[PDB]
Amino acid sequence: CPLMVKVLDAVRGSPAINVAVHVFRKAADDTWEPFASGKTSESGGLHGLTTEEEFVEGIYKVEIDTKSYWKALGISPFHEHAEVVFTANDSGPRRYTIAALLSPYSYSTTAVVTN
Amino acid sequence: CPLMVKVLDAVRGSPAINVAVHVFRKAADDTWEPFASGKTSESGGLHGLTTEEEFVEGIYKVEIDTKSYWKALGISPFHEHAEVVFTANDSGPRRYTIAALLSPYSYSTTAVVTNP
Amino acid sequence: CPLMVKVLDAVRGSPAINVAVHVFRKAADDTWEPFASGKTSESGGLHGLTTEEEFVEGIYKVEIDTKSYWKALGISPFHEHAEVVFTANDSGPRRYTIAALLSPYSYSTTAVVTNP
Amino acid sequence: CPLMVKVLDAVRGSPAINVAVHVFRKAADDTWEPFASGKTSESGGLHGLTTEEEFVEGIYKVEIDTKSYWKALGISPFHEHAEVVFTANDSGPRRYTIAALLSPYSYSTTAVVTN
Repeated sequence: CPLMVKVLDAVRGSPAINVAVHVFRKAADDTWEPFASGKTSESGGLHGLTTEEEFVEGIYKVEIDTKSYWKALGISPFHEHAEVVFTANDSGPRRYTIAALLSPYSYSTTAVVTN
Repeated sequence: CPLMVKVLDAVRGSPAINVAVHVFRKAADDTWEPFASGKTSESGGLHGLTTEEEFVEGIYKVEIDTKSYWKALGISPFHEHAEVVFTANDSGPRRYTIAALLSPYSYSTTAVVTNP
Repeated sequence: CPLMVKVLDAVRGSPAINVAVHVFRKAADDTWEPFASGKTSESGGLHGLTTEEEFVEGIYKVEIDTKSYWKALGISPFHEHAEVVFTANDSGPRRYTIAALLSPYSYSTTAVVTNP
Repeated sequence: CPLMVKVLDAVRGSPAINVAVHVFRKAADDTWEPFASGKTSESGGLHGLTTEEEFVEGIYKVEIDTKSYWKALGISPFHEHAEVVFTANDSGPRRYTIAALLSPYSYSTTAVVTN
């Protein structure tokens, strides 16, 4: 698992469950091509997005559909989605976790890149 | 001043100065049209992006050039940029401040929205 | 103004108004002596805590009353308060702004430090 | 494991390893009594702090010794330590994770409370 995503809810202090996540890779013409997607699990995680084979160096965008998450809970959100855009570089450690902490009018995101 | 951006640096404990910021508005054809841009001042603030007249209803993307910022300071960053995407003004004009706190492998952003 | 505090609310997208803040200074006997306190204004800011004269070298604890804030707004919070502990002025006077962003089960804080 | 602590480094995008963590419980006289402590592991985690038996309702303070962490890495920090102070309440879910994300002049902390 070269790429994993973890999403938490700062209002309830819980995983953010069943949140849609779409990953895209930047194509030669600068457009964003779909690459992987899924919904977070009961633990706020999303595994099995890719394989080492498909996960080549490039620029990637992770879009987390936070607006749908909050609206379904009856809480008015500010963002359309949260976005994380980064270059994957084979020079550093192998595994990337993209963690996001959601509030209705804020979010934070960190990357943990380990071997 | 209906859209402002404030950017802080969590490594140095300072405003993030001379950070490029681009704002785009989603067009009828789902492409991202340029809308406004500028650079943060010595206080980490960016005013003057737009006017109540120009800042119509719409989906806007504020993209903060975090990677150039960290590279200028000599520090290896993870993200290409930090993006904040939101629907604006759909119940009338509001004033938006978008604040972001930057670290090399993390950032946060928040919005403060007031009704004029 | 050598110590200021700014507090934002990440649920409402607004400044956090009327938030109580207490500052303590560590005493020679390792107890926390009261130093200054006040409440955030309509802009989420708190000025006037102290003066360059009174703000001597020392270890300070800034405690922001997040629990009362969330309880007033009708929202169940996790923390008792948010605490920021730091050595101040040990190479001469500096100006400190302590910014905090509040959610019911999370908060962040950052310092901006400038040399006068 | 009723209480776990997870610490990440926002400068390197990695777990914050070998960081000292001390937990205290507020005593009847308002003083802080030691309760548990340890150092984070290679994964930035710290398990086995307490048992359900000792972890009763009360007010707890988690102090994470961030100044020692940064100074050893040659990076000048602002805080003495990061502190998380909260009441444990048996009314909600059982397990508490206290997560902290460290930068030299900032930190964020969240709690994930699950069953």
